[PDB]
Amino acid sequence: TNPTAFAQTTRYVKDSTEMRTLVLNLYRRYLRHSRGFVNNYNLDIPASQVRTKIRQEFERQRFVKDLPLKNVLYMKAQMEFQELVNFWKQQCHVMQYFESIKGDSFVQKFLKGAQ
Amino acid sequence: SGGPVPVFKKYTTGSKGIWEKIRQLLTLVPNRSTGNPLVKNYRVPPPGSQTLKYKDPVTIPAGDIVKNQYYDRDHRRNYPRLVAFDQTKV
Amino acid sequence: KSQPYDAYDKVDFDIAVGTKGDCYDRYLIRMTEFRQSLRIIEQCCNQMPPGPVKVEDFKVAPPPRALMKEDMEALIHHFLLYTKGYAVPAGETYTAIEAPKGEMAVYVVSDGSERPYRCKIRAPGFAHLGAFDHIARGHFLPDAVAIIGTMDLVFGEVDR
Amino acid sequence: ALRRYPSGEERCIACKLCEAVCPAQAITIEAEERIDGSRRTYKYDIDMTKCIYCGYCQESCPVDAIVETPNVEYATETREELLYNKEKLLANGDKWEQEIQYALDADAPYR
Amino acid sequence: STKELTTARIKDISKPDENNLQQQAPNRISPWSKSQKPRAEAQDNVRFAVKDLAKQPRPYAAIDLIYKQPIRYIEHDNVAVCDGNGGAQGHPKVYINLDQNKAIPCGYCGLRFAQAAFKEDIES
Amino acid sequence: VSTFPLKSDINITKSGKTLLSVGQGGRSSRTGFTATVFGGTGFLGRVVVSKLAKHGTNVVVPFRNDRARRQLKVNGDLGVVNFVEFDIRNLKSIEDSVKYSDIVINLIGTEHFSKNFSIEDVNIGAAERIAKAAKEAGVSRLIHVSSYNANPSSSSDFYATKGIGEQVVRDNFGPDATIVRPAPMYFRNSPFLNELLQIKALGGNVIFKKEVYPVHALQVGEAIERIAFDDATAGQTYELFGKERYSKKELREMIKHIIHIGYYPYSAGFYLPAPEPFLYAFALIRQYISSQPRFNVDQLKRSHINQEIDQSAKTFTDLGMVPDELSEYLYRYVKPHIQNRTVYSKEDIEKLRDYVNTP
Amino acid sequence: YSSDLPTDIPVLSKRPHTNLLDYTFTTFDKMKNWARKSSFWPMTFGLACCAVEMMHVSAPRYDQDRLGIIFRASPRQSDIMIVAGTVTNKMAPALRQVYDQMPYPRWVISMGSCANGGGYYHYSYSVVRGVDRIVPVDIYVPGCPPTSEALMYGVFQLQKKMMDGQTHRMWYRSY
Amino acid sequence: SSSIQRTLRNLWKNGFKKSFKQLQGYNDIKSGRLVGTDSFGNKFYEVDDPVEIHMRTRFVEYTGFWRQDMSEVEPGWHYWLAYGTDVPPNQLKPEEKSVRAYPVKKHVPNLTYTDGAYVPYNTARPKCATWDPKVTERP
Amino acid sequence: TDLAKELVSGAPKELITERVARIYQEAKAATQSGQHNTETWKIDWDILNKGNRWENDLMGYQSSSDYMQGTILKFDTREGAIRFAKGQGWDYYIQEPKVRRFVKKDYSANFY
Ligand SMILES: NC(=O)C1=CN([C@@H]2O[C@H](COP(=O)(O)OP(=O)(O)OC[C@H]3O[C@@H](n4cnc5c(N)ncnc54)[C@H](OP(=O)(O)O)[C@@H]3O)[C@@H](O)[C@H]2O)C=CC1
Ligand SMILES: CCCCCCCCCCCC(=O)OC[C@H](COP(=O)(O)OCC[N+](C)(C)C)OC(=O)CCCCCCCCCCC
Ligand code: SF4
Ligand code: SF4
Ligand code: SF4
Ligand SMILES: [Zn+2]
Repeated sequence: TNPTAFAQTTRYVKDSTEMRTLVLNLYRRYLRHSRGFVNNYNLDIPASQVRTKIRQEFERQRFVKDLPLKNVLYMKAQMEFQELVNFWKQQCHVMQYFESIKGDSFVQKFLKGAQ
Repeated sequence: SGGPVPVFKKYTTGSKGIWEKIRQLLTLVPNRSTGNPLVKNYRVPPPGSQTLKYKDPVTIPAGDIVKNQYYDRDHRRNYPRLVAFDQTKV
Repeated sequence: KSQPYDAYDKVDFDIAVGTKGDCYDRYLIRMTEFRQSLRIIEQCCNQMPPGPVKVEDFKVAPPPRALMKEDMEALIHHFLLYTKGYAVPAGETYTAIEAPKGEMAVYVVSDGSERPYRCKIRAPGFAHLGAFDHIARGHFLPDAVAIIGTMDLVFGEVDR
Repeated sequence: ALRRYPSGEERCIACKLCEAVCPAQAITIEAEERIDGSRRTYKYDIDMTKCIYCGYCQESCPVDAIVETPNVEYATETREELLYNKEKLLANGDKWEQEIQYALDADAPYR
Repeated sequence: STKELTTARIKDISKPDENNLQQQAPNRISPWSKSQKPRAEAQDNVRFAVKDLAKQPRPYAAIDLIYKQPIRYIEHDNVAVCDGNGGAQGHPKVYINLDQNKAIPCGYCGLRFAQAAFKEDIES
Repeated sequence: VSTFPLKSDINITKSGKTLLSVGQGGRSSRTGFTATVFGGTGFLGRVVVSKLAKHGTNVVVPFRNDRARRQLKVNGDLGVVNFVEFDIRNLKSIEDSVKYSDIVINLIGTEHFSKNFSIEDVNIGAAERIAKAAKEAGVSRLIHVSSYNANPSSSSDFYATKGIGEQVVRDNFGPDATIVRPAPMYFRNSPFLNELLQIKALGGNVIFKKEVYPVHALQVGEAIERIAFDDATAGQTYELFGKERYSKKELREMIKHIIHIGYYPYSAGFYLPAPEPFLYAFALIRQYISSQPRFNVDQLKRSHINQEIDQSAKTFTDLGMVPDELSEYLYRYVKPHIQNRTVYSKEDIEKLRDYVNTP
Repeated sequence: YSSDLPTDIPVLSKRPHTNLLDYTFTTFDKMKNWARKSSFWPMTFGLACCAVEMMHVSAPRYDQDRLGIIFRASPRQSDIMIVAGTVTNKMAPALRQVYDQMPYPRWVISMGSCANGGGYYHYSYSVVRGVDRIVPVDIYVPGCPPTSEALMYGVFQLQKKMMDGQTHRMWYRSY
Repeated sequence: SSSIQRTLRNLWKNGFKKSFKQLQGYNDIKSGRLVGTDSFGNKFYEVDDPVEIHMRTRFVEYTGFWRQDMSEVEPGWHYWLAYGTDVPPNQLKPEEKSVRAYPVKKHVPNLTYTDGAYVPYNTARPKCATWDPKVTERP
Repeated sequence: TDLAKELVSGAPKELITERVARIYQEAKAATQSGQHNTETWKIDWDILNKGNRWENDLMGYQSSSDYMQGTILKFDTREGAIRFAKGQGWDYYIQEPKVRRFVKKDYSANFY
């Protein structure tokens, strides 16, 4: 048995610095395929926004301190890339990923039932 | 044993008369049944028109009125206890 | 044979073993398993005994309707069996049978309650489909169709 | 189908057993004391698109109020027509009472 | 009217009509439970706009039917035994006590049992 | 869309009906209303029915084309979208389309006439009879839809009947009837973006000189939602259109580059110039030979009329919605008709506009 | 303008035949619908245990082919989509894509409790509670699984509906 | 059961018009002893032909000509037709007939695709009753 | 434990921001005298101020948008429940069970 395309071994890193090199490397790999993501997924937006929204999700996890949290967020980091490259997700999923979208006043939420 | 069986010993519809002799002259294996069940034998008293009056079966030790205390045959509560042998007990 | 269960130890039947590990061998073994089934089926028709078909234990088996409508304790057990259920002593198990597809097994974890705590189902097709890559390596598209059929992939079991 | 006694009274005493066995949770029962004091149900639905046609409700009924008629030819154009409420199920019990007796007489002793 | 058609009563007031589609049941006008939705309000809905109300299911109300039965009267015994008149195809066997000077209905069937000595007062 | 189509969960109508909504606004929720979208099987009806049923508002959809209405039901939960067979030459059916409703919408209209209906019978007779019956059926709110140049004095038959249609509604239903006058609505499978993409456009120079303002069909659908659910819009007239001015001749050419279609456009018949007296003649013949709605005589007169904005009416800023420009939505509605895929943003489309007009 | 709009014209399914050109378009409807009813070619969209009963309809005992029913493996050659089995979330976008690729006229049948309303898996995290949330469904076959005769009753019911269509008389009268 | 002799004998026994109807809906020419007619009007036959295959010894003759609906078979006979019982519902013992205390009308077939299709509704009243407002005036 | 384990669970953010869980031990029921359901600690989520239950118009069902309405967790030690709640970063609040006060009961007390 052989692994599929763009696959990677799952190793639990033990050094903080080692992970960031993998994290930074992976970021361009997302950026490199951005035009192909638009072409393969027939996205209605230019590739510029595709590169735009990739960067934001990396920063969302920037400030994690404990190491065991760092690996799992990197293990799942690779998996989402691998599925995206190999055209495994359908066009419906990718559109809805980038098609996502100030809070109401207290009276307004109160008026319509709030939460 | 599972030896070959003459066709007229199987519960399927089979030809009679001149056509039986034709059937035996032309078939490769003359003892092969057509597979159409006998109308006069297969399911003839349907499941809803039987004659057997069913009675609930009860073995004596577990269905008796006497010598039938439940704690004797209460196996669900006599289950083997779970014991783990650590290194210390070994 | 390894763990005989449910009267499979009483009847006499043979098994067929291949030698080439190819689709033609598995075709022959299945056609033998047809005739060994027809050999067991006859014996069960001749050796069928009389008696209860279920445990004579109304705390795990519903009482007969006639006894339910006439005996007070039957009505209590009929009531608690169909609403509360029956409790299973705590522990766990791994029970395997010779399913027609292969070895099918369940890993049920009990907690002393009336609902299983865990139930993992080991479907033969799921373990077969993993080996598809290791087998199909070096074959043509018309040959893949044979390998799927020789595996017996009903995908309800694979995608349990 | 929901059945009746020969006298005409509904067989179900709103005991809610069938609702608790039902593996798919296809049954919805709402009950109270009737106008004359009887323990009767005023709401009884089966989500026929959620039932798995498994026969547990039939086995658990203490008074044989809920059964499964041998009918299979009732495919509907809209899915709303497959939400049988108490009016619908009692109309089936009247329609198929003779055929239910055919099956009950035959398979009474085996249960 | 809509006064009887929307409130439950032990007994009706006017004679029921089988053709009147607004009745709760073809043999009873008013509903027989406090929480039962009236049939007039139930069919005053958008989903019935283009339907044929005469062909919707209208089973006969079981409350009116069961009170058309005669009262069983027991002779020289104050306890009645009822089983649904089907044995293994009826309800569980329940014993009814008839000491009180009234007809005690069966819990399952709804048949009313009394004593013979009490019939004259009961039939008043 | 969003998550809740209302501003409050209790809404009292003109008729004293108190409608209480339940749920969070998803599929299983309800709003308590009950609309009736006429011509819901039409182009605009499908978007309007979808938005109402998406939030649990019961919608009665009168139909005549049995198959065309089937796809309407996917938008609503069980029992939400209801179907009533009807014909505008039948009154009983219309009196059942509006029997239980709390909102009546009238999208029925035509720019072509047929052997069984004329433009006079449809844009005027139907809308009148709907409003007369919707009033006698105790409906609190009526919303009507007309053309973008409703003017009873127009020599064109479409705007002659559309303009009179506005009057006969308020003269039948009363001074509460809202009115919507959308601009040419562009969307997937829209009648407007179709003839711009059609290859063999006979008489192209005659037809495509007409100037209009683009408008999103979804915004028209969402605008109709805000109007029905707001009682402050009763008796108000809305003129819905876009900001930037576009001409079909500009669009038919800007589209041409996106489609990427030397010798071929001339040989394939993309350009089919025609003397006008012939077009009046051929379109005359197809009125009684073709069995399908072809580009007829009355539509020809409209090509001589640019869009007019009745500045005394209201716009999207009254509804607090920003109108959507065709720049950002032209591309995604021509992908069906469309190395690296060539994607046009707002900047790409506007630059493409410059190239068409540059000699 | 002037519009003399009657009120008493019956709706199309009720309109009696009056002139000759009604029968001419009715005959073109019957001949067209009779062919579509008789060449009832479904699409092999079996997903789970409901598909086993679907194959048994084609078995010798019931023999769907004797009625002109031939299962086709492509949307191009199929006009009936039979949803036989559970529609999961992961399968849902594919089901819509396969549905869109069927040329008109097309009908969809929902077989069994999973397709109808989720069935046994109604409260699962990965099951669509009714395929009518994804595609329009023309008839619902109830059961788990529906018997082979129950599926044939659903097919027979749909054919009775297809023979009731008036696609061409609609143009002459409703249009 | 497929030979033209079996079709010839059944063709002659029935006569033209009975056999022409079977040549229109049944697709097969059969003849059998009449057992009974149900409330809708369908007639149920039984086949005595020694060559008829296992599941084809009973059949129906629907009332209509161009159309047949399986829901038109009365429930009593629906069980007999499926080889579920040996006693037809017209030969029932009086101690086996169902006792109905309500009038029984003509059989109603499946009403889907019509206006008679059943409409579900909630049979329970709302669970909260809002205040019936009254105004009282201060002294 | 100390880690923000919720960042790997994939749970929606609203369980951290918008919902409140409760750690409690089920109380003894008045109707029955059994004392076994009150020996395991459980976690349940508070209901929603609107949209917890509403009547379905068509069939009178009980519709809900709360995806935690039928989720009850079981534990065997109080600490394990609190530790697990801490691990997920849940905004919980603990309900201390009442303890019945001992009172000796004597047969002879009916006269003395
Ligand atoms: N870009 C656009 O589409 C523009 C359209 N408008 C106007 O909006 C209104 C809605 O049209 P739209 O949805 O966009 O596209 P359509 O022209 O396809 O909508 C027409 C609707 O009216 C119905 N209709 C026509 N004649 C009859 C009739 N005798 N009986 C019953 N129904 C009839 C049609 O029913 P059926 O489908 O079954 O035939 C259809 O639903 C029209 O009046 C149009 O002039 C104004 C500005 C822009
Ligand atoms: C170039 C092409 C060549 C021709 C192609 C052939 C097409 C096949 C024909 C389709 C038949 C069909 O469909 O017949 C069945 C259909 C559908 O009947 P239904 O749906 O039950 O409604 C019809 C019955 N009613 C309305 C009463 C309920 O009509 C019929 O019952 C027709 C009944 C009258 C037939 C008169 C025929 C006159 C003689 C014709 C020959 C001399
Ligand atoms: S047969 Fe249907 S309704 Fe009855 S218990 Fe089984 S799933 Fe529930
Ligand atoms: S089990 Fe029988 S008696 Fe009990 S609620 Fe169900 S139908 Fe009624
Ligand atoms: S409805 Fe029943 S038989 Fe059909 S796919 Fe679902 S579980 Fe299987
Ligand atoms: Zn009784």
